Formats: sequence, C-alpha cells, structure tokens
Amino acid sequence: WNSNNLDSKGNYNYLYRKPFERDI
Amino acid sequence: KNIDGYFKIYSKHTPINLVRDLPQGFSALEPLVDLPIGINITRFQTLL
Repeated sequence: WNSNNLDSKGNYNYLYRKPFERDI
Repeated sequence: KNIDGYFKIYSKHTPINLVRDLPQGFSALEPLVDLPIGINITRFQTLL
C-alpha cells in the first residue's frame, strides 16, 4: 500500500541498496 | 544444510561399543529444527 500519509516528510531515513537473503 | 534460506538440522543419538571409529552398521537421522534465517554460509567451527 502507498504510505505517503505515514512515511513521507524527505524521509531519507529510508534506505535501499538470493531468495530471502538479509544482506545488511 | 542450507536450502532456499532455510538452515536444516537432523540428528541421532545411539549407544556404541567402539572408541576409534564410526560403526559399520546402518541408522537414520531425524529432523531436529528447520530455521528460516536466510544467511550465506561457507565456513563452520565446533565449540568445545
């Protein structure tokens, strides 16, 4: 779901870079 | 073993009468736990 009402500010705290891998 | 982000453990405990070596007979290991943890593994070590 879109979340522009909850998770926008910008909200640069939110980050991005095999199956079910958590490569921190 | 690791498959599709699951780490699987199987085991057996048995009495034996041999100090040096693994017994030549047959017995089958059964699953203990099946963990959804998703990590890459290429090395391991035992704890003493």
